[PDB]
Amino acid sequence: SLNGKVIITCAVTGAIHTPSMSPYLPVSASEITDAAIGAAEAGAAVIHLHARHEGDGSPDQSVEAFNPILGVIKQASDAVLNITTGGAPTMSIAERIQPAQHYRPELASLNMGTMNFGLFPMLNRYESQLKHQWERNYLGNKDIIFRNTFGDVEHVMTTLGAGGTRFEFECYDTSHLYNLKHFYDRGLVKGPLFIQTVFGLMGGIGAHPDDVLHMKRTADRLFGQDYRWSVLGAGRNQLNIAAMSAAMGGHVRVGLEDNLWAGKGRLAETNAQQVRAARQIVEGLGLEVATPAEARELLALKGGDQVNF
Amino acid sequence: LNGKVIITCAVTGAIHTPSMSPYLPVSASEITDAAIGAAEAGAAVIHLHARHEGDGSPDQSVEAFNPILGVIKQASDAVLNITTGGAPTMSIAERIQPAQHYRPELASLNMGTMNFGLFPMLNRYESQLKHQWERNYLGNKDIIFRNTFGDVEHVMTTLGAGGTRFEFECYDTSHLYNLKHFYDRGLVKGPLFIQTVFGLMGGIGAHPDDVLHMKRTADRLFGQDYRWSVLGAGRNQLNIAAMSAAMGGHVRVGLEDNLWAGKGRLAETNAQQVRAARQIVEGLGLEVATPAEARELLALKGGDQVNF
Amino acid sequence: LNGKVIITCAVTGAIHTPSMSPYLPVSASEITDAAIGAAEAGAAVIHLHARHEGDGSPDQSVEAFNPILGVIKQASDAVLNITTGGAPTMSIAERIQPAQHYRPELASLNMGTMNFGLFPMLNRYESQLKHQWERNYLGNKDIIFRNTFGDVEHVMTTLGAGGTRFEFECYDTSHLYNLKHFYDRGLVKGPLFIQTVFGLMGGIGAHPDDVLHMKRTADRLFGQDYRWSVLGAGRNQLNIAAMSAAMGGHVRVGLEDNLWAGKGRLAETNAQQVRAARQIVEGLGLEVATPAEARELLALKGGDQVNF
Amino acid sequence: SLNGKVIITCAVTGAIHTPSMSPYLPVSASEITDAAIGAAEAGAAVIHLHARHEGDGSPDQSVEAFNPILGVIKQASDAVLNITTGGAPTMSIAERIQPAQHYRPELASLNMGTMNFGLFPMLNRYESQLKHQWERNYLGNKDIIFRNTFGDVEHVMTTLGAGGTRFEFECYDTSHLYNLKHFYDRGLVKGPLFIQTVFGLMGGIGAHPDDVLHMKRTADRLFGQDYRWSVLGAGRNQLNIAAMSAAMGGHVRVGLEDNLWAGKGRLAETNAQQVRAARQIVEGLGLEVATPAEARELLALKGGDQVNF
Ligand SMILES: CC(=O)SCCNC(=O)CCNC(=O)[C@H](O)C(C)(C)COP(=O)(O)OP(=O)(O)OC[C@H]1O[C@@H](n2cnc3c(N)ncnc32)[C@H](O)[C@@H]1OP(=O)(O)O
Ligand SMILES: CC(=O)SCCNC(=O)CCNC(=O)[C@H](O)C(C)(C)COP(=O)(O)OP(=O)(O)OC[C@H]1O[C@@H](n2cnc3c(N)ncnc32)[C@H](O)[C@@H]1OP(=O)(O)O
Ligand SMILES: CC(=O)SCCNC(=O)CCNC(=O)[C@H](O)C(C)(C)COP(=O)(O)OP(=O)(O)OC[C@H]1O[C@@H](n2cnc3c(N)ncnc32)[C@H](O)[C@@H]1OP(=O)(O)O
Ligand SMILES: CC(=O)SCCNC(=O)CCNC(=O)[C@H](O)C(C)(C)COP(=O)(O)OP(=O)(O)OC[C@H]1O[C@@H](n2cnc3c(N)ncnc32)[C@H](O)[C@@H]1OP(=O)(O)O
Ligand SMILES: [Zn+2]
Ligand SMILES: [Zn+2]
Ligand SMILES: [Zn+2]
Ligand SMILES: [Zn+2]
Repeated sequence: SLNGKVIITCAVTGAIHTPSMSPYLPVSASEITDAAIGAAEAGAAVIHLHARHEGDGSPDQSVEAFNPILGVIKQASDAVLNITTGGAPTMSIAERIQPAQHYRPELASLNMGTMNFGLFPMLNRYESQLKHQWERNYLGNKDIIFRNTFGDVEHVMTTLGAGGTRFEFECYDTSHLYNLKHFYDRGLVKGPLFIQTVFGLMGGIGAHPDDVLHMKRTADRLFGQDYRWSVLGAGRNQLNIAAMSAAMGGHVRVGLEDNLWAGKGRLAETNAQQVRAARQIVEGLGLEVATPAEARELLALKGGDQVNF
Repeated sequence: LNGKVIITCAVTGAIHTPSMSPYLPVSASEITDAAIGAAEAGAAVIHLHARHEGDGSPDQSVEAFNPILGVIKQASDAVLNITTGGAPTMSIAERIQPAQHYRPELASLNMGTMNFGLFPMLNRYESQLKHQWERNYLGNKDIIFRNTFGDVEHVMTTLGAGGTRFEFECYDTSHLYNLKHFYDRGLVKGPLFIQTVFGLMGGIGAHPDDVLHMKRTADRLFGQDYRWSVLGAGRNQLNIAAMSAAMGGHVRVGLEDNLWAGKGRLAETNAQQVRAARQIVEGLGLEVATPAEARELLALKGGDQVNF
Repeated sequence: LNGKVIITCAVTGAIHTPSMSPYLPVSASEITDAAIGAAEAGAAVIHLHARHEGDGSPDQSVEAFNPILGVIKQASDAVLNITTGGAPTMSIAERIQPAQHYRPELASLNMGTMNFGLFPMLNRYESQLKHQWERNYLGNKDIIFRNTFGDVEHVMTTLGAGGTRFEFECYDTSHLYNLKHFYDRGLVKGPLFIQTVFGLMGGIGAHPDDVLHMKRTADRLFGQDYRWSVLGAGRNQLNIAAMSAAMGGHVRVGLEDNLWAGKGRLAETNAQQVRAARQIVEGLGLEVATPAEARELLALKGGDQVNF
Repeated sequence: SLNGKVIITCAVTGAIHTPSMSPYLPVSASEITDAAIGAAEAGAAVIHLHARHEGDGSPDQSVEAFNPILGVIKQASDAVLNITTGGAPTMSIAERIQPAQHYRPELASLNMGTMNFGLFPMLNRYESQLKHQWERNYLGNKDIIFRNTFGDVEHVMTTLGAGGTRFEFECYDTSHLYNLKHFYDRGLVKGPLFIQTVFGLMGGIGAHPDDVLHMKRTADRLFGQDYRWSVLGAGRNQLNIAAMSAAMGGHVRVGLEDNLWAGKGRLAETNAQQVRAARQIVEGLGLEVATPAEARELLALKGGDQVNF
């Protein structure tokens, strides 16, 4: 019965885009919860969550920052809440791990390799618009290392896994799939693996169709039937890559964390706006958007009532 | 024109038979109704076969298109694309006669000789076949769709003289290489309307790797001098259409290629499949090409410079 | 057997003609000398055609192999692989007669109907063609190598009854899918000796992406139940052989497939191409398969259980 | 005339393998120079060089460590000398850059992205054989980050480029090709680009034929005709991947830096042994091994007489 069900994840704000880039980027806790609830009611079964300082909008990966967010969304929606362990790519593991460790979510992101994270491409378009000094230092930083060593990843699996949390394994290139294979063969994570292949980041693999098929092909060969595929296309590749995945039996992620645009010369005003576009592609293919309960079964999650919020 | 997707609708064809679906257009008026509805739903190109109204069998004669082409033209400015293949069991200088006489903007052109397999189609439909010609057709394990190098060279010369440009039908890698041979000799000038056909028994399959392989090969052989369209047979129709739309290509739908809408549900109109492809195209943030935009992308002569 | 590479040598074939090279074996004794030298250089399988000694044209009769098979068998324990294709312009129940009568361990089996293009070969050789049949053959733009689904099913049944296993000749993706159809019906049992042929006009090209595409497709359709061999036409012979050897596959060489040794240099013997492939195989740290190791990898009946 | 010429690089010792793994790993300066000269006389046009402490064989990336190596090889051979800027993957950029900066070689390696570097797979086979404590700490370290940020890479290009040195761009995955494309489009390096795609490392892309074709395909699309392709296959993939490259118009790297084995149950005794095997594949294909002078033309190098040793 779960055949032909597509899971839409909506990543509502993230840590990469900054407030000066768009007035529609959710910053406050109430903006983030409204964006999440609106996206779930449009058909997002999973909400991927970051938090921000309400003062200047900078990334906030503290336990307290999620307190006015998680419980509010849960009361209003049964969507699966996916808490970031990535935060801002400049953060340490000790900092990034605390929210998921405390709240024991059904799902948490797990980044699978250390990589350069380049943001200066966003300086070409946005430098003159930046209003906060932290935005200038952040996007100008040519030395960002998004740290996820083999020791880090093993520690996160062990720590968060004890609380029943399952992972969205974020894979930005082929090597991250091989890294995941290493832990999968050691039995440190069990199937079905929720593998998200991320396309178009500076420091990661590109967004060419060859890149998509290569990651899909590699995942197929390394993990067979024991994984569920999701994709993330950055910027204007968002909907193109979501459609490829939906057409190939995979799942999709949209959201203002990854793309600020709704069309040509047009910024996206809400996260739900992007969920509806993906949903239109899903239903045009003759498929159906998965409910949260259907996502929990496809991904083997512990249930929205087994969390600490 | 950068974000415009041409939807071609093939309304009846010659592979499916009337016993397979009551919605398959057969009579001339059913074909014209199907074509006009598909155009109004957003199909810029209509791909056309004719059939004998008696038993529904393929009819590739000149007169068969007479009550079809003019009727559609009067009601729509869609590009009319006349088959030169017909049923895969037919000859050449005769197969090109409809397009030769009517001088359409577009004609299909199959790029290689291949086996055509339909006897698995017999597995499910054998019970409900009404006409004897359907049983012989589908049970035939010796169908050869003939398109020799000499045949293809003849079509390009003969039909090119009428101002007709071609939709190059490519069912496997060899057909792209066959097209590269003629392209290099200058027998066809760009932009090439290359249609890669997936899922037929006797052709390449419909796996996503098959799609990317044909795309990569076309990119390497023809660069920027071609326009890519896809045809996904049967249940692969919309999946492969979505891949193409997402990769900068164009899409073909229609009851010639797929009789099914969902699970155990037959498609009732061609327009219904056009609407689905259109929903995908627009969900992607793209727009469906008008007939006028298709004519520019494909370098066609105009819907008023034909012989009908 | 894990690091053993089967070298097949195709000593003369039916595509090249005698005016193209004085080293192309024609007479029966030239073919047997070529086969024995290739086996002694390390070729475990010898792939065989016969020719008329009068003008060098293909000869696919039963008697044509009589002074060939027994001579080779007496001098070598190589696996003898008899063509069922002959010249691409030939019929079926007759084409299978040599293999039907002699009941070899191996027979070739072409898996699809395709165009065969040789008129570009005419570009360079037209000046030096001695026999009229060479000019008509190479200039023919209408060659159709016929292998319908019904034809192939007939060969599998008829020749399978003699204990003969097949080398499935696959010239494009569709031929692997065609083979998958018969494999699923149980008409051929593994391990399948699948030979992917690259570089022919009418088939897939010889680009590295073409090689990987055929390999990927075969892996997905047949898994571990097949043995992969490659044939790179002309100048691609050793490049594609090296890719296969490096990827766990097997290699085919021979003057049937390539007349050239280097730049403007004709290959003088089949053994010479076998030695080259062997140098590559051993440079990789692998070993060339003996005939006895080939028989185990391919599940053959034995060189003494034949009718010659 | 340079058509059909294959460049063989021989990497004689490296920094990854350790002395306890094989008694044939060159350690002393005289062992390294003998290995280099023997490999060049077998047909290696380029020698890729690391140095080691003669005491315990640990990696030595000091300027002084190359002093008894470079001049000795140059006097005995006209091979192109390729000095590592990678050193041991635990080293900083300030340390790793000094040899190439001082000696101004024709060629230096340039690693194109930050990555995990996993060596514990080598602990499964070798742990009981290790004789030095530094070997145990090194191979057991699950937290190795091979640092090559965008800022680092730009700095190395600028610094070493002023001395006429050209680069072997070491690419361990698709993202490193995209990283190189970024600098190539900014004009910070000029063609022909010597791009080496590295296969089989833990933390990098694997050694499956699909991985090889993917990297080749991506390089083709991003750089067209303006690059020269070399490959490195780790361990027992060394000769397989060298053959694929040679068959596809690329160049090859062998050496005990990457593979300790000559066959089944047989350690390789010399670097030249591996050069001869690759040469046998090259000549079996009907191609020819490039001379040093031919390598200098294919790679646009400044000449062996324009170095500071
Ligand atoms: C650790 C973690 O949490 S990792 C999370 C993963 N997310 C990320 O890292 C962020 C991903 N996204 C990004 O990095 C940024 O959005 C970027 C850098 C890709 C944005 O790049 P930009 O060049 O500014 O934007 P992009 O090219 O994607 O889209 C804007 C352009 O596309 C156009 N566009 C957008 N949608 C459409 C459409 N549907 N049709 C036509 N044009 C469109 C816009 O009009 C604009 O055109 P312009 O360049 O002429 O003005
Ligand atoms: C030279 C020339 O003339 S070329 C013309 C180009 N076109 C052609 O040649 C014809 C192309 N089409 C065909 O050949 C035929 O449609 C075929 C052979 C592909 C049909 O194959 P079949 O096996 O009969 O059907 P197929 O499996 O593709 O689709 C029907 C099945 O899929 C299911 N299905 C199809 N779409 C959906 C959907 N969106 N959701 C759920 N189920 C679906 C149906 O319910 C049915 O289920 P079943 O397999 O359990 O019966
Ligand atoms: C069903 C059946 O019967 S199937 C049997 C399977 N085999 C076949 O069908 C036949 C396969 N072979 C052929 O068709 C022919 O050999 C052909 C058509 C490929 C030959 O093509 P041609 O264009 O004549 O030759 P090709 O370019 O491949 O090789 C000769 C050229 O390459 C050069 N060349 C070949 N190898 C080398 C080398 N190692 N080094 C340098 N140059 C070389 C030659 O010097 C010559 O140079 P040129 O192109 O400037 O003249
Ligand atoms: C920063 C820089 O400088 S980066 C430089 C790049 N270099 C590197 O990073 C190092 C690359 N290499 C390595 O990492 C290591 O050599 C490793 C981890 C790959 C070695 O892995 P291992 O499993 O120990 O060895 P590997 O599997 O490659 O080869 C050994 C096995 O292959 C077998 N083998 C080797 N060659 C052959 C052959 N030709 N035929 C058959 N078997 C063979 C051996 O007999 C052995 O078999 P066994 O496992 O049954 O004992
Ligand atoms: Zn995130
Ligand atoms: Zn048609
Ligand atoms: Zn043959
Ligand atoms: Zn090195």
